[PDB]
Amino acid sequence: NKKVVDAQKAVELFKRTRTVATHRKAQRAVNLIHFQHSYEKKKLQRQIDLVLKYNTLK
Amino acid sequence: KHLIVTPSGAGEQNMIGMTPTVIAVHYLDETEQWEKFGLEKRQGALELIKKGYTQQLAFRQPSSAFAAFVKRAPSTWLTAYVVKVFSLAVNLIAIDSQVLCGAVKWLILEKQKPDGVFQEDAPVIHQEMIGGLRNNNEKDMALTAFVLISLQEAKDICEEQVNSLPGSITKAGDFLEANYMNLQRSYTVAIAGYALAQMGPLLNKFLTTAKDKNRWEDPGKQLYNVEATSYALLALLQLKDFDFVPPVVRWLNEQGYGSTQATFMVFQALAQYQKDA
Repeated sequence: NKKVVDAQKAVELFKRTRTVATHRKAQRAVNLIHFQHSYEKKKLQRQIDLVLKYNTLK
Repeated sequence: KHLIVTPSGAGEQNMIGMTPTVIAVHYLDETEQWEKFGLEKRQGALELIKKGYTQQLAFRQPSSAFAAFVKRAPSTWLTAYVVKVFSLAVNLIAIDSQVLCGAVKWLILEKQKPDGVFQEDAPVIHQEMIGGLRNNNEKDMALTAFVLISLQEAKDICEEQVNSLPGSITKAGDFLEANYMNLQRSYTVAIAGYALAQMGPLLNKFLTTAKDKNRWEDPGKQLYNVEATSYALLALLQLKDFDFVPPVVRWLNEQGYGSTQATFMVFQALAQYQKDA
């Protein structure tokens, strides 16, 4: 499924870049995955939350 | 720095405190001023936005609509309202697309009259939270422009999961177009304007209704015009007519309780601006 890969490519760049821009892109990518019970969904959401908690984007 | 309010209360009252917080961050993101606002604040803001979201899901009825209380009759405006705040926050926090599409799907199958008129059967208790749409006069054109505008801020999100969405859009958009010429309140013209600009004579109508060519004001509560002028400002940007935009924006810059809509729209207008021009 493209949407998971997309969300993946978006979260990976965010983990490395750590910016307000990359975050907006990563969160929306994950949200776009309409299958809520997807596990790559919760897992990928987790990486998002982990950067936000220990980092100051931008 | 005052727009960071900790959300709480029931279905409506939770959104009143959530709104400022969501748009605040929204603006700071588009205009990229976090460095000037406070670079360390953005997280605490997101956390709060996360709290309000959740606190809101609790007031989500089985049919996917919203209201102040689970027992209260669903409200077309609030349901539509939750939709736009949330559609704006898919770039701020986690948002279940199922919730947004669920609410949009309801707003059509049971709140859009056979002629593209979205109706409100169970009003919100806090009438002040709905900006100028409170002005009874021209309710059908207004409440329909509001719902539509939300559905537009939710297109990208639910464009693949809702079949009716596109038919509802067109069936709604016409209603406003068939009766655009018959509008006397700048507000309805200002809000439905953006509504239409989102999809000739109408467009000439959208301009000459603007007093001094820099504000859509009407004989009352200024806050209503702030809102009015905002929807319209977003109207301009949709046509990129950055021609008459400078004044409008200039007038907005030179411009709590009952400020939900203006706070939301104004900053969203001044945001879509920094972005589009």
